[PDB]
Amino acid sequence: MQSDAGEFVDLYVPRKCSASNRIIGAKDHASIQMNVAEVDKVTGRFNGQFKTYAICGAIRRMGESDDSILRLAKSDGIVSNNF
Amino acid sequence: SGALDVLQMKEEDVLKFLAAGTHLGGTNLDFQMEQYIYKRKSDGIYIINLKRTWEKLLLAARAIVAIENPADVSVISSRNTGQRAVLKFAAATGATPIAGRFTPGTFTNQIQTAFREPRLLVVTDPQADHQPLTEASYVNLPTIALCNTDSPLRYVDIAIPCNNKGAHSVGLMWWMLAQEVLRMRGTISREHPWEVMPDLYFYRDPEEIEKEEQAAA
Amino acid sequence: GKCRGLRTARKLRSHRRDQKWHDKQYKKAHLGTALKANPFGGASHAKGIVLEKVGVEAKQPNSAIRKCVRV
Amino acid sequence: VRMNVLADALKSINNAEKRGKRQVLIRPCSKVIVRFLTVMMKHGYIGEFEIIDDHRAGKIVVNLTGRLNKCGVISPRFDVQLKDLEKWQNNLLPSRQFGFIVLTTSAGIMDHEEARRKHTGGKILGFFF
Amino acid sequence: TKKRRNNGRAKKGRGHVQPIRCTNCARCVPKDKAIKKFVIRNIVEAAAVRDISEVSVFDAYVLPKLYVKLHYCVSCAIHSKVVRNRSREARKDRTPPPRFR
Amino acid sequence: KEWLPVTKLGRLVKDMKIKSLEEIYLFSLPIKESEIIDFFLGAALKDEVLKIMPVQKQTRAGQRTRFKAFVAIGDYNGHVGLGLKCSKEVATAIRGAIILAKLSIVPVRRGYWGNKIGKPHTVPCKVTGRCGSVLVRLIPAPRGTGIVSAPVPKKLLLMAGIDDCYTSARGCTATLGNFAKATFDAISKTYSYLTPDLWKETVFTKSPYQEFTNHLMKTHT
Amino acid sequence: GRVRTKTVKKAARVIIEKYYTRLGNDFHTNKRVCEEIAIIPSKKLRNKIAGYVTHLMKRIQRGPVRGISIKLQEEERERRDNYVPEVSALDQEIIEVDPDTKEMLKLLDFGSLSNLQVTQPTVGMNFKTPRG
RNA sequence: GGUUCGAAGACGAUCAGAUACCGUCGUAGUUCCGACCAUAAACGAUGCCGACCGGCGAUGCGGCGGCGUUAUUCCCAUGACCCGCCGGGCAGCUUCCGGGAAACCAAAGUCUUUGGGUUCCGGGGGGAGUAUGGUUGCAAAGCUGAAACUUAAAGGAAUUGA
Ligand SMILES: [Mg+2]
Ligand SMILES: [Zn+2]
Repeated sequence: MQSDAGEFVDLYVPRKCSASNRIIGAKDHASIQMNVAEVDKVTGRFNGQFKTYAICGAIRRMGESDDSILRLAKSDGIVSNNF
Repeated sequence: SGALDVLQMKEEDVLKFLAAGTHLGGTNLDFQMEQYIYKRKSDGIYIINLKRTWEKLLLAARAIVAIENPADVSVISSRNTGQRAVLKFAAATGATPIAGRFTPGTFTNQIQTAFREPRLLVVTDPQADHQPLTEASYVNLPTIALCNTDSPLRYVDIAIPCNNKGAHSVGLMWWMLAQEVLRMRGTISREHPWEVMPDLYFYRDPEEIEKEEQAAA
Repeated sequence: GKCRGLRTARKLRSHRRDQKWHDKQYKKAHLGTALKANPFGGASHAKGIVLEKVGVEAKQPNSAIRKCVRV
Repeated sequence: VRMNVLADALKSINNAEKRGKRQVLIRPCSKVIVRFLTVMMKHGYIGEFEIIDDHRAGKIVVNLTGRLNKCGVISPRFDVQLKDLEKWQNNLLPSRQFGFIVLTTSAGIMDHEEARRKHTGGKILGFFF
Repeated sequence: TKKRRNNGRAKKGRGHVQPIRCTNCARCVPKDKAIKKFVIRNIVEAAAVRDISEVSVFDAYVLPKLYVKLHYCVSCAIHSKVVRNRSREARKDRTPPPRFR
Repeated sequence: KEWLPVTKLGRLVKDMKIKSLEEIYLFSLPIKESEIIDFFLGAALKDEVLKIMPVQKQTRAGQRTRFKAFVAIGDYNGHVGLGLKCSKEVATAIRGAIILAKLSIVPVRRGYWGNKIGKPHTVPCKVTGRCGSVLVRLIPAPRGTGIVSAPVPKKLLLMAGIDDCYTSARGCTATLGNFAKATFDAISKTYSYLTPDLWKETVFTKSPYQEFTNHLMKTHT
Repeated sequence: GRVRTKTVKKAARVIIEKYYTRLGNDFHTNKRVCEEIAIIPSKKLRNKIAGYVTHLMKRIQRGPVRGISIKLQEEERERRDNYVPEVSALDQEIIEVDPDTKEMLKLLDFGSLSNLQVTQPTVGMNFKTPRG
């Protein structure tokens, strides 16, 4: 987003929905920022690190927030691939 | 949820689900809840897949553990069935319970007495608790729901496919979320089975209360 | 337009030409009838002889006599 | 009847992209559609696609990335001379930074910026931004 | 402005339905436009039954009924209060009124 | 004049832990306090009343006139807000309209016409905004063109800090309730438009409630 | 014609909400505690509020009175008829487990339990309601 | 050919009047056969062909798979129910698909991010579907169809009143 010289000029960079790959508008109030906790392999206990996801307003009220969160988690290997 | 033998579904937990009757969905089926259903019976009731119940329940447990301050998780049930279970969950974890009649504008109205401002919503039945979901449209607020086969997944981000109708089923599903949150946190051990009996969560209707008030007397 | 074919030019041209008569101001300027009916005959001004004076009464709310002249 | 096949194919992609679908099956596969989609891929608006042979007109399954605002067609195929490619790319495309007019020339099917460089005018197919 | 979806009538995919004479007037209304009503009535009203239950020659002769199907035009139906005007919302309710007793 | 915060992020702002409107706009937080906008963009925010409009409702004993004031606010460096408000006095109609205009300000995105030298002066691409019948379109123009538009979009785009813009309006624009709402929706869409610059995959920062969680547990109930 | 107004009901509900610790089932005891805790300028309104307090709190004891919910305190008050069950209502023996559910468990590894009795299936698919 | 009904008619009422509504009769007509007529709120007030874009439960015709009930007792095999699937068709309910001035619409969507093909047709309200010519018809009348003049509004959906 930079000029001829190479100076990043726009006053901020908006987030993009993990499911749809739309940019989450400055006032898309039905957009979520959901942290799914990362668990230690040997104990099964919380580490203090998380696998964060963003989703757009249209996707949520479409009713595809459930399957999209699921598929992102199953891609990361949080949910078992077998499922 | 998976790739781990520690978070794996135990032979103890299966008998608890079958005894409560959480594997049994409704007669009618939603189009976005097909992936959580094994098969339809002769009698025409849908059998919910208990692995896919467990995978989503652990995903929900993870999402609740990642929230740091435990008192900006609002737990909700408007009907009779959940009112005990959410208060038990609330006291046991530190989550803030809204039991019976969610007044419209607790997240939207600044001037209200009960102007709450949570970071995660856990809901018993989207059809009954439709107002907290429709209101969590106005605030950037992820939603968890005890969704039945009949449930619409509009404004629901992780739907745990269960029976949310039966009084035993609601009680246990709240109990296993309450326990997995505490285990993952590192408060209870996976070595020992949990102190609390799941009947501490169940809804005793006045009829059962009066019959037992004569029984024990 | 509607008919978009690459050899659809006489259709478009002829159609617009037919439909421009249904325009009021076009047909007014392009028929002879208006410039026959115009007293001045398509002129800026016109000279005439005064033959009587007239008091033309106004319409509703405006009540007055507008002092015109027959020419 | 089905007069234009590229018109159907681009409306199918456009409808699927708006609805937020992750891949779309555009049916009556043709040399012009494939050569259109290769150009669209080389700039990186679509993903990798897989063309499915039944012993007929084939099918195409296009893996969609959510970075495609519009993919349209111009019918009829107007004969764009090189100097007039300015007034075309002026009134079709959003800005002078991004977006492409793909037009079928002597050399082959290629975007306005390539055709301007190669010094060739030709018949317009469509646009994608 | 469009008031009904089904233009006050239960014709969808015909073109023509033969008309009927109203039972109050003799006004020609189409067969499906008309407000139809089926009155199944005892011949003897309410108290007459008791007097004819005693002054009958026979033993538990279940005295007959009177079956009359009535077609009303919309004006005759509204005037006789067989139907009434309704709210914009309530207009769409097609479930007939409960007849519990 | 003591502003005690009612909202959770009204607390984090007054405690000087969030130090930009970009922290808010990035995480799409609803701004319910009128004082957060007066905190950050307090200096350069300038009001202009677009119109006062008397709207009536019929009763059996006379009409009941109440006044509706349209207010466009914004620093001339990439924020506009348009607020409307009805009241029995024109004074409290303006006062409420100003407050609502502050509540609902958006960041505008600015780009270049062709060559990418200096600071961004025009709209990054062709954007259209609709309200009722009115359709306002904003097109990028070369440098030092000025704003080729009607007075109403001109003054909104002036306050937005866009210098160069060709415009084209259709519908019943005589209604300047819908005109300016159409312009504001057109302006507001510039940051919710995916150009090939916003292609680089996003890296996720902590939301300010997760960031300053431990502070908000002790600071207030 | 004895319908109590908003001022009676609201203020009585607020006093039950806060001071549930002292209020009782006797009228004259809670009349005195109400006079002590609350500044009510007239004596008639004092008796009206105290009268409502010792009618709501005579029904809190019964069951799920709506307009108030002191959750910890009302639930600890529901923890006065203590039914702590000794055997879990779930922890049972032989379970009737649907020949369809047999496979559902068998597609998980645990298709082999002691207390999974498979009841014969309901022949005749007549689970629907007539459209008459 | 003329049973019923019934424009014009004839009277009887009603009313200030009633050439009307109400009543009693009643001619052309209402019916059939053979020749004309070519218009209707001839309506979904919504051209036809093709593609894509949500959900749900019924319904009519055809096909396919499936526990079981029932009729042919002798049941193979046919019908009647029962539970799903596929393709056309008349519709329905639902929704922030999306559109629209709104009412409302899975099309009236896929439209300033504007182009799949093609026929007909509208350009403020009146004058006016009027005059005039031409044409079809036995006639009634149909199709084509202006101008001078006049006027700042007529109008569409929705809101609050009365
Ligand atoms: Mg007809
Ligand atoms: Zn009638």
